[PDB]
Amino acid sequence: ACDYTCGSNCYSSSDVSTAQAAGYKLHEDGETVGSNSYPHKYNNYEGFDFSVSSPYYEWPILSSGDVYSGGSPGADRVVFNENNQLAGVITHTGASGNNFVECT
Ligand SMILES: Nc1nc2c(ncn2[C@@H]2O[C@H](CO)[C@@H](O)[C@H]2OP(=O)(O)O)c(=O)[nH]1
Ligand SMILES: [Ca+2]
Repeated sequence: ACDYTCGSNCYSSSDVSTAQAAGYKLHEDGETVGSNSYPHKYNNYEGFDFSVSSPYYEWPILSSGDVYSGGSPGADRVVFNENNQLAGVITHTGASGNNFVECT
């Protein structure tokens, strides 16, 4: 079973932890990857009720199991905060335009 289901993509907690670790490291070093410059601030326009405090940052999580290194980020993202706490896993899949919905 999936710990997180983003549309058709299935993620385990280990997938999320691995992605989050990579994104947080880049954040701490002040570096980015990809044309969209990940990780970058997640403004939470959607208004999700995260259990952890902001600021929030988003980083792609890939269905391939590999850590994002550039190129197309796909539709899924892990959101973490300044303390490297997981806020949630969200996706553009099933959402209009560039909006996000939470993975289940
Ligand atoms: N929907 C949404 N997009 C955000 C938010 N913060 C940053 N963005 C980024 O701004 C772009 C245009 O709104 C979105 O595609 C998204 O980039 P990502 O695709 O990199 O997540 C947010 O809180 N909500
Ligand atoms: Ca996996």
